[PDB]
Amino acid sequence: EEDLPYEEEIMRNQFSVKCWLRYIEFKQGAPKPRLNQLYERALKLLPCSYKLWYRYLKARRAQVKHRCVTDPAYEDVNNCHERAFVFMHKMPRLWLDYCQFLMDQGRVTHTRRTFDRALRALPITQHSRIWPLYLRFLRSHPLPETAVRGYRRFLKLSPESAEEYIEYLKSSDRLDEAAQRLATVVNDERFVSKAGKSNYQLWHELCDLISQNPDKVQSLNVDAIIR
Amino acid sequence: PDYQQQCHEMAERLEDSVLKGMQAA
Amino acid sequence: RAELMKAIDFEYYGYLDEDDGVIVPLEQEYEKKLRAELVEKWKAEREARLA
Amino acid sequence: IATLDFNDTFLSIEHLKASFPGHNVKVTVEDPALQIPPFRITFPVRSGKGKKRKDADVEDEDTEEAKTLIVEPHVIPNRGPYPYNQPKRNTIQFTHTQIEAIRAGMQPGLTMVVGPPGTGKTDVAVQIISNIYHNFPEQRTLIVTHSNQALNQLFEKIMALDIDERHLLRLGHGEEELETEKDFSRYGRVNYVLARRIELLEEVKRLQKSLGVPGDASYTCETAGYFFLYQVMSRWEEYISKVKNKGSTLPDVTEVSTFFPFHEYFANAPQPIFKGRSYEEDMEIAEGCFRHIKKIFTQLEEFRASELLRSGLDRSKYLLVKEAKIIAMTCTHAALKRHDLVKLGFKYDNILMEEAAQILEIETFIPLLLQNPQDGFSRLKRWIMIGDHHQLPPVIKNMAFQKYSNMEQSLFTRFVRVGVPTVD
Repeated sequence: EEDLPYEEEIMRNQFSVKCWLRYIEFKQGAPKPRLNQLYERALKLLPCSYKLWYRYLKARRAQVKHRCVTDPAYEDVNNCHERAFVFMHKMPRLWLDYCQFLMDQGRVTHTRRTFDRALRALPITQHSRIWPLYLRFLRSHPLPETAVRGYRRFLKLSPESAEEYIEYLKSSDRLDEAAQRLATVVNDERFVSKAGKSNYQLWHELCDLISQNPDKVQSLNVDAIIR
Repeated sequence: PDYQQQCHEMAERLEDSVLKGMQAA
Repeated sequence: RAELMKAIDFEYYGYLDEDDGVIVPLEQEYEKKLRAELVEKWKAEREARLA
Repeated sequence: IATLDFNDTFLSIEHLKASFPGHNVKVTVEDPALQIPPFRITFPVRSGKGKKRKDADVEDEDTEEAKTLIVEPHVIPNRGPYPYNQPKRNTIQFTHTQIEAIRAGMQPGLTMVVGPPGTGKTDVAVQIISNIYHNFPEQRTLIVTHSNQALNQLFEKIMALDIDERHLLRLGHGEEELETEKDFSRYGRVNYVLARRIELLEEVKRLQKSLGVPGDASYTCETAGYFFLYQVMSRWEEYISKVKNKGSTLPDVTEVSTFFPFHEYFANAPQPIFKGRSYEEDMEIAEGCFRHIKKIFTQLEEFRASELLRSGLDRSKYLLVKEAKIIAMTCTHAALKRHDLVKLGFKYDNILMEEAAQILEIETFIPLLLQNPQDGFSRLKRWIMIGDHHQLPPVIKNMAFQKYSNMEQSLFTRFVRVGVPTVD
């Protein structure tokens, strides 16, 4: 019964944002699963709406996040996000939000997949938004092959990230890779440093790691480099 | 000093080098 | 730079992290440990809240 | 590999039976009417796990199981209602030695085929490439030949089989000298990819209109791919839920045609789409129609990167490492461009060498190392060498280097002299 004034308002005037907000506020007083079915019906009617998808996923996450970590209801919200990615296209907000929400679930496998699908979906400009979160995500795991491939991509946009990659290789004990990159950097004298380090100091740091570690460093003619 | 900085750094590093060197040899 | 950009296949973007296979157990094993730590924290937070 | 799909290699089950003399052919399907090619064959492999390698002069018994071939006839899934979705089929009846060459060449390791004049060297080679392509679509076969002439004839026969031209790439001098109107050069493939992208998006535009979906789904590969994900798959799952009864009633054959949401899109296909003869026949057409649709967006998804790459230049080498599966090149080009190919991160699983007896040792060697090892492991699984060491060696102009340094000895001929097993 009580749906029918708002249903008539919405079906006669689908572009009336005020009529949508009126019914959403009405459903906020109602029990919230019917609001989710409203959003299901609303997105069937108006999938291109930025406002409908953003509010739905915000409401979905805020309800579910208090539940048990293993609860299937999180996968329902995920299925909404999958559908959200389909309609919304260029709008950055959902791409960021879903990856963050899967980190809250600890779903490492699916978080990477959503990053990898975001990179596949969108231009390099959108990638530049993705990579700060994704590299910060990749560092937090013992997944060095994935982080190596991710770090490499950023370097031709961000030279300062090569310092972060060398520091990542140092902390991952991948000193042989770190020696290869830093020797390339020391030859690439146009390099830019967040510490402002000189090319002599970078070469010094190169020799600091190398002279400590003849065993680990193996791809390089150490004698030639120091001569 | 620039010169003495390398003196203090390598003095500690040589002892580490001798320790790891005897292990490798 | 154009010669180098021409080389850039999706290897550089990294997407064979799915397809190399062995990464997926490595991802799953850390995900299970992370999930376990999160569940224990979530229980501990509920226990502190209840107390 | 115990179980291999041989696809169109066998024209019939009788051809298969003739191709394995002294083997017991056990067909999994008892009904002779269903024993139609293609055939998947599981060969019994002597697994190394077991008895420690001792008492080898005890001759292993002629156990009937060891000669029993398990043959699985299977039907190629319908690819769609249009005539061009039908797979091209081999027409050559290979001999048992040729079938043995095809069998061995599909296996990991070294396969050597000694091919006398007129024994179907080129024909065996094309069938090996096709079989690997269908069994292992993720794997890549590197074709290396001594001459443009050998390269052309091999490439042209490959085009006559059910192989997608997008994976075919010719690299060399004389890329234009193919007797085909299609440009298989690096730039030519880009032209192909860009034209095919536009054509497939117009199919999406027809599909969007036929589904009554508002918007512009055909604007980009991004819009097209997501159009498929919601609009095709929800309508498909609705269709599947209506026709695949959730209850104990036999499905009505008319429901297949009635609920089919893509009738208007396939209105330009040969009519009638559904025959109304049996539920299974029309459903495989319906699934095949969906497979036709699914194929289009699969190519568009692959081409989505070529949209994002702004220059046509960058596209060509992007194709080279991942998209192109069957890469045909000369030895001379392989030598000259090894430095470039290694730098580009080129990777391949299989090498097929035609006329390997006419290639110098060093020129034969260079194709093995056109890829960097992966973690110290070579990606190379299969090396197929096809040649005739009783025909001409490589041409050496200096008679002294030819005779006294053995420079006319080919690597193929050397392996025969060392005694590596050959399929004659």
